[PDB]
Amino acid sequence: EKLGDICFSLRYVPTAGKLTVVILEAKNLKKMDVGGLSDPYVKIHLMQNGKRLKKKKTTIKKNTLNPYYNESFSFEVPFEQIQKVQVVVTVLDYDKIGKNDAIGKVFVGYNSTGAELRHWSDMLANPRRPIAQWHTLQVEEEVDAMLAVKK
Ligand code: NA
Repeated sequence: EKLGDICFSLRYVPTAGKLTVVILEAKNLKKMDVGGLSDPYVKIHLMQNGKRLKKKKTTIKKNTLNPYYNESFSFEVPFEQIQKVQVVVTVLDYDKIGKNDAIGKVFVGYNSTGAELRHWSDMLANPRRPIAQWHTLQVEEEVDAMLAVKK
């Protein structure tokens, strides 16, 4: 089964050590609600080797598998640290308070691979320019495992 796709932009300003992630939209999200659709929001976790650092989240959209956000989030990551971090993006279905029901997950950073690594590398090769890219969502537990694999 397909979990969905997410589009976000990445921008790095090396002088200021400012990392900006804009959650743009998601599409083809898995239906999570019985009979219904999903109520998606997106968490953005800045991590280091799968260890928590800073956490942010989007607003919640109701009853949609194709949410449009255009919500920006910024993180302070000094130049010397930018190849040590992981930007972890999780789409969840809001259902009840305090309960996390993940639809799918992906991360970018130096220890990511494939199209995730490409997005990260394109960001670094284009300082100060926001680079937008689509990503296929994966199962949370599979992404969590990969966060622990260092290059
Ligand atoms: Na990957």
